[PDB]
Amino acid sequence: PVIKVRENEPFDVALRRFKRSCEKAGVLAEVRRREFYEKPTTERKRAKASAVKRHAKKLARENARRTRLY
Amino acid sequence: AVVKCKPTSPGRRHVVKVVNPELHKGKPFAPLLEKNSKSGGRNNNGRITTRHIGGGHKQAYRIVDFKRNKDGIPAVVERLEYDPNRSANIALVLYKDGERRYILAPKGLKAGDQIQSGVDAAIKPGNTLPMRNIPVGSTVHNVEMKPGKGGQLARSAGTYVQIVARDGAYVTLRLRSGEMRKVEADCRATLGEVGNAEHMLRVLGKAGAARWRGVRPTVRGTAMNPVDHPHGGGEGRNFGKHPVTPWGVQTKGKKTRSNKRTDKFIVRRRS
Amino acid sequence: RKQVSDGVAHIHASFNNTIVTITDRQGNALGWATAGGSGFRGSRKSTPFAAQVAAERCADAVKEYGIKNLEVMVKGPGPGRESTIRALNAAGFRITNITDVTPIPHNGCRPPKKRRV
Amino acid sequence: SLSTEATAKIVSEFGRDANDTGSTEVQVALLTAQINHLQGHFAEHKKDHHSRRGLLRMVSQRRKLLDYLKRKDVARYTQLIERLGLRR
Amino acid sequence: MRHYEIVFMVHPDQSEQVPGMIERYTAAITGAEGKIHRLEDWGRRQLAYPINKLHKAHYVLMNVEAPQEVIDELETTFRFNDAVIRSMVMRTKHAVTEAS
Amino acid sequence: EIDYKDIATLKNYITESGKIVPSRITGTRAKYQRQLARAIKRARYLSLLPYTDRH
RNA sequence: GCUUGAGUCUCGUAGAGGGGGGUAGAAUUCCAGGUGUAGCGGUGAAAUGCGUAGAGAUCUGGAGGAAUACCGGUGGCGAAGGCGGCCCCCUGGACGAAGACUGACGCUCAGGUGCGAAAGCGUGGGGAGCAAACAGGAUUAGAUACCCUGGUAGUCCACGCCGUAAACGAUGUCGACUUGGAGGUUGUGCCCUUGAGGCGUGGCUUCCGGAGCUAACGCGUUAAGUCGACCGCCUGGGGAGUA
RNA sequence: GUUUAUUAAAAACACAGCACUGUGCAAACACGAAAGUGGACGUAUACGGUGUGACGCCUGCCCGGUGCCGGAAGGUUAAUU
Ligand SMILES: [Mg+2]
Ligand SMILES: [Mg+2]
Ligand SMILES: [Mg+2]
Ligand SMILES: [Mg+2]
Ligand SMILES: [Mg+2]
Ligand SMILES: [Mg+2]
Ligand SMILES: [Mg+2]
Ligand SMILES: [Mg+2]
Ligand SMILES: [Mg+2]
Ligand SMILES: [Mg+2]
Ligand SMILES: [Mg+2]
Ligand SMILES: [Mg+2]
Ligand SMILES: [Mg+2]
Ligand SMILES: [Mg+2]
Ligand SMILES: [Mg+2]
Ligand SMILES: [Mg+2]
Ligand SMILES: [Mg+2]
Ligand SMILES: [Mg+2]
Ligand SMILES: [Mg+2]
Ligand SMILES: [Mg+2]
Repeated sequence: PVIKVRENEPFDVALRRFKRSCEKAGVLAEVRRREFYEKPTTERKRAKASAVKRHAKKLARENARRTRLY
Repeated sequence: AVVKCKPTSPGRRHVVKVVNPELHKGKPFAPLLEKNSKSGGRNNNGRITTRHIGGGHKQAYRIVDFKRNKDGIPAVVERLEYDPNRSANIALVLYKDGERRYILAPKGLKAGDQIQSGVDAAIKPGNTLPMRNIPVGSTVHNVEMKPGKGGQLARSAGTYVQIVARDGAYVTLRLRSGEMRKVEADCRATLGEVGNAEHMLRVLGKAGAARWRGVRPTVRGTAMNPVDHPHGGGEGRNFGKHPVTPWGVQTKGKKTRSNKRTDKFIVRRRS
Repeated sequence: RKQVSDGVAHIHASFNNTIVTITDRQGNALGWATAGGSGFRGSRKSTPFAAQVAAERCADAVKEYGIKNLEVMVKGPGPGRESTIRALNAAGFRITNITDVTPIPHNGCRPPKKRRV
Repeated sequence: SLSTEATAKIVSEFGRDANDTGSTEVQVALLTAQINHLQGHFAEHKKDHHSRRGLLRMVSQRRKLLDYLKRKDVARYTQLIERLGLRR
Repeated sequence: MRHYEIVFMVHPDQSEQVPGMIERYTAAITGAEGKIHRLEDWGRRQLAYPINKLHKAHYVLMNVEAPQEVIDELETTFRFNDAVIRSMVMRTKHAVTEAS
Repeated sequence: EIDYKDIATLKNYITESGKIVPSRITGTRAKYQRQLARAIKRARYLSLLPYTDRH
């Protein structure tokens, strides 16, 4: 991630661009991913759980929006 | 190929042979032969200078062209034949002008292949060019230490030299031993590895096999008396000494190289 | 002595310690300061505050060079990732560009095994 | 698989006409044409097991087709094998 | 006898030899009954990343149709020619002659 | 169909740091994304596109 | 005899299918040198360890190995195991379009043969990272562990052997039949200007559900529903997949 | 297979195999005041030294001591001045 700051740009907005540009690239998330080895079985299992959660989340949300609570 | 002998008798159970059907079954090239006599480890004083040498089968030396100065004349490999004088085989080549010579057989060479020597030769195995014109990172064998002196490196059965760097007038070579050495770019080298890479897989199998090739038995220093060897004797099997050579020099670790002349060319030692 | 006007600041943010170093555009180190050596040990150095203090000590270590322009190089995660950079404002230092240089391998080397805590 | 031009020769050489492609003779000849051609492939690609699995299918199909010809017409079967130089 | 797409970058100091190399390479294929379907000299261009401490390279395009051996034997020449760096070849099913 | 030499269009599907934008964002079809990726990787090798912003 | 099962041919399509070779970038480690100075690293805390013989940090150059970020997706391919940079050579299979051809050539399969993760073994290489064993420092009543700093085999390549996994969908293979809804992926016909459209027709695939089935949980056109062909296997627990 | 010719033929020596270590070629090493010679008309799949001793399953822990290897900032230290 690269950000170029001019002479007239106040630091507050310039600083936030780093927090919004680098974080968008996922540097803080990618680095944590390679800190320790997730064994290939773990990768498939966690990805499988995420996929189930992603699909189940929409199913759960869609049904709830059509169901009254009070 | 490697063949394991069937255990039809002791001394034949453990014998492993290297059989090359491509080798010529007939007599060698007579005009390129000469007589070399066994010395038995004796120098001009008659004293045993090096031990464990003696006997063995009679051998006839064959002039092997280690220089390869025939430039611009293509040659064809007539045949591959056994060489008793070295681990590698020798390929008989015929220059189209009518001259025959012996060269070390590269890895993939076979009868009828095209080989050329010179500065403008193609980049193929068996071709000899100065390392100035040879691309870096290419495997070569039979490298000369000095221009025009003849190859002296990577001559064994499966040995080879890797050209790693080329800086100015010197080329740094990764020798088979693992040490890096500097040689002039004008020295010649032969592309490709040396043939008969299976020479290391053979097993002599029996004591007589070593004797056939002129290797006399080696006697341990422990079994010696104190007068003969520093390891000496002792009632029973006693050692109680730092291992040394029969002339008292410490062995098993002691560095021995003391050549201050050419340590400039040794960029890095083997280990 | 050299009186360089433009410099380069390297932030080696890490989960344990934060190292702040100031170097010219050519990468020749001028001065450095670290959280561990700033009176913080153990859990103390790990906090973001230790990162900002280390930045302050870095400014004094290079005030004799009289540098004005700075390049903030940031590597690795840690609470000192953002605290240290903001500390340069307390010193009034001027910067020209900010970039992320955290190593991101394309697989390759074997990462160490997980810790069964 | 097999070159289109090479396939054309076999269908005409072994088939009744240039349009009869389903005849048991052309199928056996076509399978034999590919089977022997793969000797060079497996001469040096010895561990290429996955494609060898397809080769054994060709061998099995050829065996099945030949047995069918034997039950239908023995005389016609004999001519096919001698011309193709198989069943050794 | 298939369609091929060849791209090769040469040392900028050798920008004066590129017309010569094109003729030699084109001659080799045409001698084997091949034919060139597209030729384009892209000029010196800025490199995305440095190669061997070098930042500018001369780009050319060469889409050809020739037998296996001539390209195979052409690859080996590409290897030892120090002027050319990082050449690529590709397989295509139909000849293409576009400006691109 | 997508050509690696069609370099003008490639930045529309890569970020500043050289990331390849996922299909979920760009909305490209699955088939085109596969060939698009091959084109991008092909261009990067020829130094036409950068692998990353650091070199 | 016949053409609907099965198969052949022509034209195309997608794909980490496989084997061989080459090459590219990021990163770690190591080596050399420059800037620079007292810490670095690590943990819940700490120590062992590394460092004034100049570490760590930072820059330049070089050597070498291994794996391919983003793309990337209950996405794709393969009989299974399994297979992810890019490029070339050799090659298996699947699928669609219409047309032609052969004319039951089919299904299953004891024994048999082949393939078969990881670990392991044999020989010869290679070895950056990681890491059984091992060593030390912690923790604890003890700690032959969990944690930390090091670290060998191994992990990699060539060829052979081993033939075992929760080798799982805990569900043998083939064929027919039986209400649906929402997606993914890959072909194809038609309507076409009212397209980042509209209606059909195939392959593979994910999720939820009807009848029915089931001890229940659940399965549910990809059946664990309704049938047919063939094979494998089970007969209380332990002893024992042991002698 | 070898050995105390002339009281010991053996479990001793050798042995193929294995391992460590030295050696980049004017190689190490060895015989020579030296020239030179062998190793070798060989070139690390080579050669020397050492221990073990086919093959099979294996070869654990300790570097304080002695030796060897590497570094060497510092202390001490010869001729010379
Ligand atoms: Mg000897
Ligand atoms: Mg011996
Ligand atoms: Mg005795
Ligand atoms: Mg005793
Ligand atoms: Mg750690
Ligand atoms: Mg077929
Ligand atoms: Mg069976
Ligand atoms: Mg394994
Ligand atoms: Mg092994
Ligand atoms: Mg550990
Ligand atoms: Mg089982
Ligand atoms: Mg599995
Ligand atoms: Mg499963
Ligand atoms: Mg089962
Ligand atoms: Mg259901
Ligand atoms: Mg048993
Ligand atoms: Mg006697
Ligand atoms: Mg007697
Ligand atoms: Mg003994
Ligand atoms: Mg021991």
